[PDB]
Amino acid sequence: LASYTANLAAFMIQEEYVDQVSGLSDKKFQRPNDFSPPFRFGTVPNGSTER
Amino acid sequence: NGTVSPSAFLEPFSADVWVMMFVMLLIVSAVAVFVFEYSFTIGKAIWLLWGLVFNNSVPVQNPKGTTSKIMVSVWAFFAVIFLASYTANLAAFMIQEEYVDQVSGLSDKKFQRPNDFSPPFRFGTVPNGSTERNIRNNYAEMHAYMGKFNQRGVDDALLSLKTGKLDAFIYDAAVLNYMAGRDEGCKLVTIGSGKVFASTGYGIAIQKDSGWKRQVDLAILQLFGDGEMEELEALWLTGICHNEKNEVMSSQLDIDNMAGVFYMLGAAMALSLITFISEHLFYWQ
Amino acid sequence: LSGQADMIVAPLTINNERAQYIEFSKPFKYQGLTILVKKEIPRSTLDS
Amino acid sequence: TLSSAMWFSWGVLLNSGIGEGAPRSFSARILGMVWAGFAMIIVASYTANLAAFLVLDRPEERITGINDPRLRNPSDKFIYATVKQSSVDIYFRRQV
Amino acid sequence: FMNPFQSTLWLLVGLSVHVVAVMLYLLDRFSTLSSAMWFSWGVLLNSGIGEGAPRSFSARILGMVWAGFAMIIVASYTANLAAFLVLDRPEERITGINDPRLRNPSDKFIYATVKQSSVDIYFRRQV
Amino acid sequence: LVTTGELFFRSGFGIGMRKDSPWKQQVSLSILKSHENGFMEDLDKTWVRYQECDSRSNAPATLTFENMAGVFMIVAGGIVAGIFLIFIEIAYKSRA
Repeated sequence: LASYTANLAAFMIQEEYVDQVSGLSDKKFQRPNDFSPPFRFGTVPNGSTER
Repeated sequence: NGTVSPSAFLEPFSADVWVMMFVMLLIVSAVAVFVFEYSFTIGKAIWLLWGLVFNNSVPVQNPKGTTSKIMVSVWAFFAVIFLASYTANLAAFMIQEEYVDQVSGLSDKKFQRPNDFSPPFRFGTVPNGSTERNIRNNYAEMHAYMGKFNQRGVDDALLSLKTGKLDAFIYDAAVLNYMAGRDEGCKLVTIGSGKVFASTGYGIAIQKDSGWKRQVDLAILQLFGDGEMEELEALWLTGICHNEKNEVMSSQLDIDNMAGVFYMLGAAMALSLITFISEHLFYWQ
Repeated sequence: LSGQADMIVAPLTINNERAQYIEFSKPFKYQGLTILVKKEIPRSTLDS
Repeated sequence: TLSSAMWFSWGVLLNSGIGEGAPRSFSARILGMVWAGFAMIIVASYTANLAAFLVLDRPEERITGINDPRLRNPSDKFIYATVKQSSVDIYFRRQV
Repeated sequence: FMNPFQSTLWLLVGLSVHVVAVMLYLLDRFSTLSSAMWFSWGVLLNSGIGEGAPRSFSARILGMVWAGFAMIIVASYTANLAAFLVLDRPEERITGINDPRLRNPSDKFIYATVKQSSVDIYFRRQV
Repeated sequence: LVTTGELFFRSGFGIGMRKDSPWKQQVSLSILKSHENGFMEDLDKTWVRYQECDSRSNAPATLTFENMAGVFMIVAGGIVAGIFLIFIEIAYKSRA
């Protein structure tokens, strides 16, 4: 029990985070409509990335 | 190697909540006795409460009153929260503990007189320099004693002190700082958070009553002002690791950092034995 | 420089704009420049 | 009974050491086993999370000297000053 | 078994446990050696075995202090074991080209590169 | 108020005076003697470094009375509710 509690406490300090979106090939961007929360992203028009 | 904290077991949970929990024990014991009134004893109740608060180690006998069960359960909740918080706080304190150098400075008991102490506090310095002259006049007896361990080189002294044959060193601040910052690791430290005694400085000696001093001094001050010296420091007088609140690690929990608990246990046992012996004559009378 | 006084025993810095007119003695205290900024307030235990 | 089961299930969670009784079937044994495991894991997680929260401290800006980008390129929301006509204003003007 | 501890402490705690058992047994007999030793051991490792109980009030005080001592020992052991599993070696490493170990290496740092390549020109073309 | 950063433009202090004067050598020698002897160490220990509350960087605090309410007030409310439930139970026991 002592070792388990110590290991859990040590691990919780190290815990990092993982980005919400994998990339631009994620299914969230591919299929935005069929998601319960309304996903929305915007870009500045009349540029180069938009084209 | 290690950290100094003899009060680690008492550093968390300052002595303001212990009295509160004690008076809580008495008040709930009284209310439980009153509730049970309408084979009970206050001793069994206090024994059960004290055992329950300390991880339920003591195998005490539980009461039977229905109203007492609610109080027992809420006390168990309180004790569980207490123990969890105490363990977390102790871990937090143990992680963040720091270290302090053994010697406070040159003007200290450990340096003033080593004859009336543990095996000799060995130290020394390289002779034929300003440090020897500075040491001699102020403290003659230290110069008298120190004239037995004198090296003939900074590298040799560092090597000897690394292997434990020597335990202290006294030399110029700049070379010591550079050696501390550019060694195999930095298991070597200078006492005090950057402490200097008799700060004088360096300079460029010139011949007496010459006509060059004004121009050289003005040029040096111009070099200082123009900003062409900080980069020089970074280039030629920099180190790798920083000796600022390191707190590397500690282990093995030796008796030096924990003797307080056994001292308190012995004192409590002696007091209990003395009062038990004293109660015998009162019982006989 | 106007003959009103004879010593400036005070916190006077040393640089090159002054050292061309008056003669400074050996420094009696070393120092540098350093920023000073207000600090925030730590947290607490909230609801136990 | 209902009361005995409630007392046992409360005591095993709270570590109270109270109640009299025990299950009889060979599946209620496993049910009590997983219940005790749940209690232990929840207590351990609580302790670990409290210890983690009581250690980590959020950082701040903490300007790192004269090379900090906040000082070098100033905006309208960061004003820093010094006493006029001193040895500091000279050092900030003799350079380019 | 002994990574976050020392053997001397183990021997000392065993001797203290036996001394406490002897003291409680003597106090009980003066005004139950097996009961005392089993009670002390069961308190130490938090085991449900043992049905013995003390009688004198002084023995109640020793039992209370024994429980406190066991609790503090277990808590300190757990906390120190947790502290050792996070604080690792500093493991200093080269920052880049501005690390002082690269400018002037005497004998214990040799770093090379591929002969006649695009990086040799970069070093040769800067004083 | 806290102090950050690292020292730059490290130029010491000094005692100014006019270019032509007969006190220069003696004044410099006296200041150097006061430095070497140890007088300035005594002076600093009294006027500039008598020390006050420290700042540090981590400051691990001890768990004070600031968390007590949500525990001991809860205990008091629980014991009051237990008294009320004991009264209710002793009233209901007569009926059944």
